[PDB]
Amino acid sequence: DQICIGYHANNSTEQVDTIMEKNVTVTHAQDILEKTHNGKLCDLNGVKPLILKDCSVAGWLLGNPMCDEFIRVPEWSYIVERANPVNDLCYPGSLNDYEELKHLLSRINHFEKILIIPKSSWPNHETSLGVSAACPYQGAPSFFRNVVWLIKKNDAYPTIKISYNNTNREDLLILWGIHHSNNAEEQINLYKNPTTYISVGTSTLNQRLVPKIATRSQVNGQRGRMDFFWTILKPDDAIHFESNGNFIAPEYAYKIVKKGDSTIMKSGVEYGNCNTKCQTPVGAINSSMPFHNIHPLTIGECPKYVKSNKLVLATGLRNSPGLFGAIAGFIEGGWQGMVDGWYGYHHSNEQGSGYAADKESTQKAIDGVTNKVNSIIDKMNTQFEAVGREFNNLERRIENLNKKMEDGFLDVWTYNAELLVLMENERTLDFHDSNVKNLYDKVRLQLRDNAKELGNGCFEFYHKCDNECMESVRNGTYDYPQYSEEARLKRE
Amino acid sequence: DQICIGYHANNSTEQVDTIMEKNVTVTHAQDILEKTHNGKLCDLNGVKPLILKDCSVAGWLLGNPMCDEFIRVPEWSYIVERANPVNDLCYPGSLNDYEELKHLLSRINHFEKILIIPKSSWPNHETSLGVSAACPYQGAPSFFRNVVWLIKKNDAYPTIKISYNNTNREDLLILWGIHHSNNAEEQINLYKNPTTYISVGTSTLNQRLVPKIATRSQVNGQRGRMDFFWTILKPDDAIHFESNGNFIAPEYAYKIVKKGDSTIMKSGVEYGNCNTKCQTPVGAINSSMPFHNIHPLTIGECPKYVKSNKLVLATGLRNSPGLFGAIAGFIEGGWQGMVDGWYGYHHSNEQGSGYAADKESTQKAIDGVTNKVNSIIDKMNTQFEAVGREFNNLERRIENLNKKMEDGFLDVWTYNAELLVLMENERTLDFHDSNVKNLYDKVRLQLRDNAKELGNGCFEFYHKCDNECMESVRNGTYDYPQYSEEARLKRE
Amino acid sequence: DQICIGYHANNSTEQVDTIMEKNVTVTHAQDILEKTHNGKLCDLNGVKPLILKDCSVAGWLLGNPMCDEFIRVPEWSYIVERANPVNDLCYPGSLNDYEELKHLLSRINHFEKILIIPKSSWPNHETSLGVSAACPYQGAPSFFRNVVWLIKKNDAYPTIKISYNNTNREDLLILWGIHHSNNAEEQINLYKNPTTYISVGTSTLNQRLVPKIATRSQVNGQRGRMDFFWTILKPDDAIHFESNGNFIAPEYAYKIVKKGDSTIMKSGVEYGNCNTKCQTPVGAINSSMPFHNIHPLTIGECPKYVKSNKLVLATGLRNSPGLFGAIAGFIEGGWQGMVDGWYGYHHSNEQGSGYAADKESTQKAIDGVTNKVNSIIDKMNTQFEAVGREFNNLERRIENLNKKMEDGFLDVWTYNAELLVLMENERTLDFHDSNVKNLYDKVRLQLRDNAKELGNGCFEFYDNECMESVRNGTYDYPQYSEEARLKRE
Ligand SMILES: *[C@@H]1O[C@H](CO)[C@@H](O[C@@H]2O[C@H](CO)[C@@H](O)[C@H](O)[C@H]2NC(C)=O)[C@H](O)[C@H]1NC(C)=O
Ligand SMILES: *[C@@H]1O[C@H](CO)[C@@H](O)[C@H](O)[C@H]1NC(C)=O
Ligand SMILES: *[C@@H]1O[C@H](CO)[C@@H](O)[C@H](O)[C@H]1NC(C)=O
Ligand SMILES: *[C@@H]1O[C@H](CO)[C@@H](O)[C@H](O)[C@H]1NC(C)=O
Ligand SMILES: *[C@@H]1O[C@H](CO)[C@@H](O)[C@H](O)[C@H]1NC(C)=O
Ligand SMILES: *[C@@H]1O[C@H](CO)[C@@H](O)[C@H](O)[C@H]1NC(C)=O
Ligand SMILES: *[C@@H]1O[C@H](CO)[C@@H](O)[C@H](O)[C@H]1NC(C)=O
Ligand SMILES: *[C@@H]1O[C@H](CO)[C@@H](O)[C@H](O)[C@H]1NC(C)=O
Ligand SMILES: *[C@@H]1O[C@H](CO)[C@@H](O)[C@H](O)[C@H]1NC(C)=O
Repeated sequence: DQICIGYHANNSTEQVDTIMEKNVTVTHAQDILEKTHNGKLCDLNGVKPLILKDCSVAGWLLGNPMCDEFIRVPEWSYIVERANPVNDLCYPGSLNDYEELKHLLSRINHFEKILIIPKSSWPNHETSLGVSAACPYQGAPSFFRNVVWLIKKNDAYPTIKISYNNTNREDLLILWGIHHSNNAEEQINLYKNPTTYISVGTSTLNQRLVPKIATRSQVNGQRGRMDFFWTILKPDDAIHFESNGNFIAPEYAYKIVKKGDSTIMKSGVEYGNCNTKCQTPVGAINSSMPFHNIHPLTIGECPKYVKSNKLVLATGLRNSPGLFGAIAGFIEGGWQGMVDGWYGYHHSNEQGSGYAADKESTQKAIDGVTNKVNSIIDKMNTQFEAVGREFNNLERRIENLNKKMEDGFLDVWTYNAELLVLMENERTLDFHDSNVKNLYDKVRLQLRDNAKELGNGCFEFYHKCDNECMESVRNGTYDYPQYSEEARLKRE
Repeated sequence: DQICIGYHANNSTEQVDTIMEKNVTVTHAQDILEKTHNGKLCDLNGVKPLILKDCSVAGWLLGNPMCDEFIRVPEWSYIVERANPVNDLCYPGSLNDYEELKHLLSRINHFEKILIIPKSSWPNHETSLGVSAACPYQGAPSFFRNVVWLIKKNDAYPTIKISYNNTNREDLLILWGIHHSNNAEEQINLYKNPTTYISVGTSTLNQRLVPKIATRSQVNGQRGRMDFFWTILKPDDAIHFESNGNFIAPEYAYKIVKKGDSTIMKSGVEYGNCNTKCQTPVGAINSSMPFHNIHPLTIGECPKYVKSNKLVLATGLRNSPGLFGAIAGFIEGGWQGMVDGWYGYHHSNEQGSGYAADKESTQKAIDGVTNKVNSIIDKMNTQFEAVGREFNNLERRIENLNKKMEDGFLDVWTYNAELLVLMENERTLDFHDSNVKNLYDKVRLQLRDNAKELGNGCFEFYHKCDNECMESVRNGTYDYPQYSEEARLKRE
Repeated sequence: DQICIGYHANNSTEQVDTIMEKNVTVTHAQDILEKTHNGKLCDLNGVKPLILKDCSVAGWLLGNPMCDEFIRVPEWSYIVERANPVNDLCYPGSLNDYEELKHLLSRINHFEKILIIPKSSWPNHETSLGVSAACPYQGAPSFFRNVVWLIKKNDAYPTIKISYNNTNREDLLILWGIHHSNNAEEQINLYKNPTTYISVGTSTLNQRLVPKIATRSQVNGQRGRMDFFWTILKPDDAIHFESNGNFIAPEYAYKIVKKGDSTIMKSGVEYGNCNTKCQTPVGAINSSMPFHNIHPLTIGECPKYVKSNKLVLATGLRNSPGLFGAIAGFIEGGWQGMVDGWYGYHHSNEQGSGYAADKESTQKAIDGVTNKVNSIIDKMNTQFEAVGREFNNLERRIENLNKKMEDGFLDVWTYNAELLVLMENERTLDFHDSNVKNLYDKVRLQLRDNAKELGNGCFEFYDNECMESVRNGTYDYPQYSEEARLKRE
């Protein structure tokens, strides 16, 4: 007639790691690293992204003739751009502050293209000969669709003086440019006047552009360049243009109608006719898990990115095939027969045997391990969220600074995650070692010298303990005096 | 007849948090988070700040006629500037490298405005007509007080050639400007010479300014603009000016007399006629706590900023209404009667009863807990300290980079603060748990079978233990031989 | 007639720190901080550094005469620049995007200087009169040697139109310059043409340069300025020059042969004809230690920089001059006569008295301790590595951002390293305490009433073979129980 203290054991093969030991099999565990993605680009909460295909942001905004799919773009969630889009700036040149404009586009979800300066507004200039083979459309030379390349009419280029007032309540993105000719003859053939200028002015802008007539290398079949510029015209402000040649005048402008969360994603992955709440350049994430290792740059409701390969929290006890010396100590193994709890008793009397779990000790441990898991997840709610930022060829130091800043915070938070899991896993296992010892000691305090301590977690009753007597030991109501006289005689 | 082992209990309602349990009431606790401020701006160690009111740094340095309170500024501890100062640049334009100049002002505590080029030095130019209604002073057109707007004299603007040599043995801040006229008629009306230039040359500076005569929008009633520029003239270096129009000559220069710790604070709160050692834009801090959650940007000897709402370190033990089985284990509760220490004894004999504390074990716990608290404070002595950095409209990428860097370190150090407190509170509670068990076991080894283990932390003496016998147990000097026979006789 | 439970003690003076206690003397400990360097500049994995001596990068690239001739410079592991090079630009001026060029050079391991434009290509201009006293060689006026200062010939400076095509298939670094004259007379005496320009054009460059003739302060005895510019000519691309005066024309250019990890180190300590895998400006480091405190800026496979002055991990026991009550508890002191392991027994019996160690208990402690130390060595490899980034006087906001960022990451990883050692040192000392206690209880349950629990860690039994058997885990309680009742009273 004996009663024993024991703990749970199942067929689990899951393994966690600690600072002192690796690959420790446990009865229950919780993974906290999501590792899978659908490998496709999807809608973000029902909103389809804007995929520019092989068109760049500059080609879409300036109106590259090969980017005509994007003339009435619907509202977008994020913008997908291939790393090297081919339909960018058909006529060679540049877009000034292109990276700063992309930063502004990252906070915009929708444009509304509006005609600001019609071609009927240039009666004494030619509007149809600003066309080049570098910008082909359907076999014929064309040009950017949103701006107009003005050239001389009747061998004369009168000084232009035009102003547009943003009578709209929304901010206006306006683009214009200057044409760099190649020689003194081409300058005359296109704009009679030899020495030319462009003056652009607003409340804030005070810009004067002068063409650089020099010999340059051939790009896209053209030795000339076209430098473009942009500005944000505030409501009830006006832009004032003055030029006597080489003026690439605005025709359409973009009304910033929707501002919100967006990003310019560099990706060649395909749209998969799907929806998601979390999107990465490599694919979309579908998980309730607190961490992921897919990609640092994410958008939407996303888990926090880490560089880990495995991250599993220990929630149960060390499974059987010790700071407190109970689990894998004087109790050498767990019981597969005890299924209703983590800790409990095995009784053996003449009426039979059976397993019984101590619900109070088990529920206290369940509440503790649940609070620890919940505490660790909430402690990582505020992590570093990497953002995409673009820099040019002469901004390498700043680009390198942005790389080390985002990578440095990643290694810091990756280390914080793996070390907190490593440390708290050791604590969780030793927390189970306590509750078993405290359960063994609680039974030991109740039985006293009425039973014998075998040393394996079992108590050999000196008296006779039936099923009701067995339950009273588990109850906490074992009556020592009721059986003291029989135990006294049983000794020798 | 009986001696017991127990622990302290009091009326404290202070609560600490652990990883496995929150809102744990403890006997003693130390708050380490300051959450209060006086809500006013004060002097820093007896030095009053420079409060520019509605004037900007540009308006103060250039000499906006509406900023005449600051023509002689005393040495300041920090600079206070409202978010959107009204006065600023009375005549529309810009101050080149404005944010870079504000970065140099943050390392400067005092200027000495000195007159470097008098209006006497301009014999063949008009020095008293360069005024505008955009810069009114007591109902009459005026201009920036530190520069002179030179215009033509006798319908002639001879080419200016002037040089100033820094003989003041300290660095000198010099400001000058260029005026952008609106048309060829206004250009001639003010300067006669139609094509103008400004050449500024030092040992490192080689600048050429040319007016941009164009059509702009009206700002402060003026369609013209005025672009200002600055340099730091090192001692024994000379600045060379040359211009034939549109030149805004320096009159007064700022002499850097004292350099030290300062900051350009952005706040709308008012001066409170107070002194402090720590100042934030929302208020001043008078505290000895190691942490605060007032504002990230502080100046002076300050606590370390965290984003925590509560940060309480557990110093005592779980208060009564663990890993080791003592506190809230076989010892059910604490003793409100023990007030001399954390752990001790309760004796009950024929002479009477009494509460006594174990000085040795209590002092050992006090020293460890005190060293712990001091260790947690010391490891946070080197934290990230945010600094104010300004950026213009075309530095959004870097400004966003700066915000993410400073916010990322705040989240990292906040995480370290709450997690270290969360983990060490758990350890502190088990530390008290073990010390009670180690004290109960120490008496257990002394008495052996001379007393009966009650199981609740009390020992029922088989023999008679008087007041000095009870003291021998607390001393650790209990003579088991002297009473072996009586205890054996009392056992039947 | 007794066997006892005890732990190791020795003569160790090594100290560790915990959060609750400082200067704790331990039996065994492992230092994990490197604090020594050779104080020399050495080769990195067999490759000698490029030491520019008293010369700047710009002086070497442009061809300062007082600088070394720097011909056929071999492949370098890293570049060494004095903090304030005394040569730099002999003729006063500037080099556009100098810091961005040095960033590019930090990612380049070999240059090959090639002659791109011969002086034979200037028939109508003077190619030998562009010298100044500000650029002296042999006490005679000279100039930068990778660039030519073209001067008028026969009171004439005809407009120049020249092009060079990059046929090499490696990227090319080309430098040109402009002279800012002092007075209109000087302009004519040197170039005749009064209004001058320089036009430079490539596939990506569209530059126009007009001289600024003005009065300046004199530097190196010259009031004129020589402003230099650079570009990277991609393969099968051409650079096109056009100027009617004030043109400092390219003569030699630098071909990018190898692009790899390198750095511009700001050091003045001497080359020591040594080899290392880790170099700092103060000296080189040879160490397997996971941390170092020599200098933040390092090149090669290096330990991780921390601002700590001491970092010692506790691998052994609290030495005799806890959460569990064994060490410094009911066992008051350790055994110096016990040299075989951390835990074990001392026996007193018929055959003699003997100290023996429990190898199974010690090995479990050794295995866990080494696993902890190795787990602390790792999880530290992915730290922050500081890079040298340069900024000019009007980029001070960004320089402060860079400095605060690099110092912030150092302070974070310093806090992480010290707090990890403090916390795990304490857990180690308690791990030993539990190990001893569990050993004491393993024999306690075994012997039962066949021995008396003395309370000092010793058991008073009521032979060598039996003594070893209890240490094995075997004991026949029936075989030895009877004498005990008689031995009692
Ligand atoms: C663009 O048009 C608006 C609206 O006409 C001008 O803003 C003011 O609007 C009021 C309407 O009552 C007019 O009476 C004012 O004459 C206009 N402007 C003021 C005081 O600024 C606006 O100025 C025009 N914008 C520009 C740059 O010319
Ligand atoms: C473990 O047992 C469950 C049934 O209780 C079974 O569904 C599962 O397949 C088993 N898992 C393994 C790894 O054997
Ligand atoms: C732990 O398990 C993984 C496979 O699950 C194995 O690759 C690794 O070698 C194991 N490490 C140890 C220390 O057992
Ligand atoms: C055990 O506990 C239940 C209530 O939880 C009680 O009804 C029952 O009488 C107890 N039985 C014994 C043998 O103590
Ligand atoms: C708790 O006891 C202390 C001791 O006097 C006293 O200062 C305090 O007011 C008491 N608090 C309450 C709620 O009784
Ligand atoms: C802890 O105490 C605070 C203050 O009374 C209370 O707001 C909060 O609900 C409590 N939290 C828990 C888990 O009981
Ligand atoms: C300024 O004055 C000192 C002495 O009068 C002189 O040595 C120095 O050259 C002057 N500085 C310049 C740039 O001329
Ligand atoms: C620890 O020991 C060293 C060497 O004896 C000594 O320099 C140092 O002051 C000690 N630290 C403390 C806190 O006593
Ligand atoms: C350089 O030479 C190659 C070979 O003829 C030619 O293809 C290339 O176009 C040339 N580069 C330029 C810019 O002309």
